[PDB]
Amino acid sequence: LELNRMRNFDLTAIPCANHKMHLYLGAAKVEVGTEVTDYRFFVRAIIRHSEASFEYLQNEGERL
Amino acid sequence: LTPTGKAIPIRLFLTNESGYYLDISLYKEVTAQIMFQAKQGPLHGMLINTPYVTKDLLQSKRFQAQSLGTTYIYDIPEMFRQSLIKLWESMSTQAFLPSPPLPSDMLTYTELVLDDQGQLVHMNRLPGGNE
Amino acid sequence: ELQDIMTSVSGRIPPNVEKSIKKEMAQYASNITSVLCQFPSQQIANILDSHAATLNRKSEREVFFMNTQ
Amino acid sequence: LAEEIRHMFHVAWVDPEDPYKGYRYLYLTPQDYKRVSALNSVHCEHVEDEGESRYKITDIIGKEEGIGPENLRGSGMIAGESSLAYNEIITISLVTCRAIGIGAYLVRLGQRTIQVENSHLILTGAGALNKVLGREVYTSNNQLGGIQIMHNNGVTHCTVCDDFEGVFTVLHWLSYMPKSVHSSVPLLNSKDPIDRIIEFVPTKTPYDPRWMLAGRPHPTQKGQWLSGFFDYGSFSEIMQPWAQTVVVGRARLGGIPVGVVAVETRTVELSIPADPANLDSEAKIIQQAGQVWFPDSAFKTYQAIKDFNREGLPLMVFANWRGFSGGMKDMYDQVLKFGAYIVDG
Amino acid sequence: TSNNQLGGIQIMHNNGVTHCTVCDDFEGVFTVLHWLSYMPKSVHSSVPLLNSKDPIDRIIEFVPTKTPYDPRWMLAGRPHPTQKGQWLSGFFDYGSFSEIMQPWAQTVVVGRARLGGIPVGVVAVETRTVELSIPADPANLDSEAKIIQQAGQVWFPDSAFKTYQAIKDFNREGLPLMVFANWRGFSGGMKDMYDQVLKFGAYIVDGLRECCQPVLVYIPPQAELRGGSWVVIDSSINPRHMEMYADRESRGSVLEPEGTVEIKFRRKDLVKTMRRVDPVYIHLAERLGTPELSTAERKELENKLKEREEFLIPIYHQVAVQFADLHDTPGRMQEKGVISDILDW
Repeated sequence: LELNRMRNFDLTAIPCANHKMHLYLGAAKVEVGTEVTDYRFFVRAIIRHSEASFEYLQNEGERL
Repeated sequence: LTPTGKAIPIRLFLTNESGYYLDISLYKEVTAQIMFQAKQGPLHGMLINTPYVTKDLLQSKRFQAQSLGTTYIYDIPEMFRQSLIKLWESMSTQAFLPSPPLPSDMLTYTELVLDDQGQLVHMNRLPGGNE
Repeated sequence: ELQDIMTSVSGRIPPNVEKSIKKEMAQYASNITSVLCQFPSQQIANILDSHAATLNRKSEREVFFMNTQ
Repeated sequence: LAEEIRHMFHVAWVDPEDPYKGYRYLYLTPQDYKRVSALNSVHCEHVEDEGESRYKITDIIGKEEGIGPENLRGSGMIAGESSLAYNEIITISLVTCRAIGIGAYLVRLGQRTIQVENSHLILTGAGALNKVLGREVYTSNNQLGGIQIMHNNGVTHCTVCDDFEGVFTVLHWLSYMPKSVHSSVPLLNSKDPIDRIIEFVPTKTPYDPRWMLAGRPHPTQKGQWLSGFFDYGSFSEIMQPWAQTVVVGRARLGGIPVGVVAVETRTVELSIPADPANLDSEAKIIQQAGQVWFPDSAFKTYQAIKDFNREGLPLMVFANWRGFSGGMKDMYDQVLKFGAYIVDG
Repeated sequence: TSNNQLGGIQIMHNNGVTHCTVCDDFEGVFTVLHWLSYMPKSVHSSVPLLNSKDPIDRIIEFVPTKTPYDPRWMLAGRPHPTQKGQWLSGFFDYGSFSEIMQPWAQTVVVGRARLGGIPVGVVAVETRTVELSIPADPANLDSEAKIIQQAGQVWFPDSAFKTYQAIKDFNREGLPLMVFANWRGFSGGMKDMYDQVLKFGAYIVDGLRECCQPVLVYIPPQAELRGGSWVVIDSSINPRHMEMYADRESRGSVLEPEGTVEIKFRRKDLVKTMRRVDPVYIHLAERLGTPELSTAERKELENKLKEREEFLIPIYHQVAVQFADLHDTPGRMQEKGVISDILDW
């Protein structure tokens, strides 16, 4: 999870069911001079649930 | 793929704004720091650990524009659309016109940029990109 | 005759004019064995002179001189 | 200005022990001269003066690209192509905050010009001229090029409150024009039918000519409608408040876009603003007869029709002009010259 | 009282509608044929060249001056101030320049002439303040004839039209054009802008775009050309046919130096420049740059700073302005490509 690509952001890990999916709320990490400007809801998953895979991936995706 | 035995990774990044327009940025992971390679794609080639743009760039320029009593350039395409959608309805009063399109379908843009020789190049990129 | 001069002045070269001239020898070569093939004289000289329109006011052209001559 | 020189140049004084005796030239110390000198940054000449050896600055060429007369060259270049193009293709422009110098010239050169409130349309700023004119004559660039100058003098064609309605006007304008020269008439089914009679009839008594053109509300029992010639609501004017003896714009008659001209019949009253710069100038108020071509009318009248002509439109003209005005000043003011010009169009 | 009041030479020559005026019919026909001696037989034919009695391998004796002057002298020559009846030769053949529209808009002077016997059309700029008289309208009892100072080296509405008209007129003759440009800019004041000087600058480009033969432009000594005047006559409009030369003593920018300095020679640059160059400031700075100063010495030093700096500003201001002007010079112009070569008048 290339999570260093948002180090200039502030994300807090909340433990969660469907434990694959970790969703973080992001505040733009800024310097002491300034206060965060971006406020994005992030949902960050991992996907490994065992052509079928692709359809499975899609369908499972809506459910998820 | 099915015979090949050549597993590729494809860091695909999906792009959707207001409207149901879904722009798919599909690349391939190509070598030494991996490189998004498919068209021309919004931020076609970049390395993969490209830290994420912070919005306040866009915000910063719009404030300057309102302060001169005008509209920020990369907000113009939707301003074209809002005026254009509003126009399609009002003109139906005046004339029989075809049915208006959906807000996603009213307008599409591609950035035009000069190469070294002052020649045009088509680029489908994210707002905020002027150099 | 166009190989041999253009092989010994392969460097010092502005590629815009070179890719144009080197294209059409390649297709002097492809269109050979036609009954009616002559050199595209005005075309190679004129193409370079598109790039005379922008550079030539400046004397910036002595590398360019041995390629534009 | 070449910054590299600003923070390290020295002044070659008439007398160094007293600077107020004037200066001869600027120069660099040898560490500082030995660096721009190598780089085709400036043109200098070596000199011996007051004992020391200097690289006398003779011309600044400037290693920083883009701060020299090339920007002026670029400006003419983009002006010229657009002028031919404008006579060849459709250009429309909206000035939102301010257009200065070449920006002003290119929007102005394009001719159909939209202006957002609190914007101004000028070439050179009020400060330089007030200074050149020796007092704070003007306080705001809007005084020079705002709608209060440019709308009142016929430089502004149309006005707008914001960019969005500007965009609307641009897009609204485009609905009258053929996409290309390879394209036809394309016809609409207008909601004002064509094989109808027109209820409003022009009169010897004066009238607003937009009613003859666009139709009108029934004066008494509303909401009935006195039908005009053209499609209800279809006419889009330009140059409305200046020289109103003639009126120009585009409209649709049965859904084909056309250009349209009609004539004001009561004497027009033109207000000439007072020049506060010039103490003689008082804001005059001029009577402009209806049905007459003046210097102003001929310039403005030729422009709408000409534009339509380089576009390729057919014309339907409601022609109604009695002659040129023949008084000393307006004749002196050259109505013949622009009268000749209309013939060409 | 007389149709001549409306259309006589006193209106049409005074407004530039009449090109030449004559005393009788015979002398009229003479003037007609005299113009034609400059003109090509057909458009398929060359300008008729003479072997002029003013030789071609001569030097020009008259030099345009900081002091004001009649521009025919720079163009056509003048009598020698000392050994009369000699002639300070102008650019063009002695006695060859035939002006038109002379008494109208005299800030610029336009006409036809011969250079070594080649007929050309010519526009040059008056350098003395012009007093253009606009006559009073006797019809209107309010109108009084104001009398206006019209600055030299400026494009006005009147000047731009006469220049545009002559140039337009000359272009259809088939003549090469030589403009000895000596314009500081366009006038940006309310009245002249109101009176639409901007409009005709755009138009000249169209006019200039149609030129089919050489136009050689030379900015004479003590002239300068800034912003609007260069941009609207850049070779880009017709690169195919245009070529450019500038005198050593010519100049060009969007904006002339006084207005340039105001932006980039503030206190900081003055103090900075003094701090580098001014000996006293260095001395002051050495003590002001000392720690552990007496409360006496401190306040005096701050005062010494305010007093020395502000008192020093004039000399360094003159030093400041010279630096800026050297960036806009012809030497740079050729290297940067806005002029093709520099000549000496």
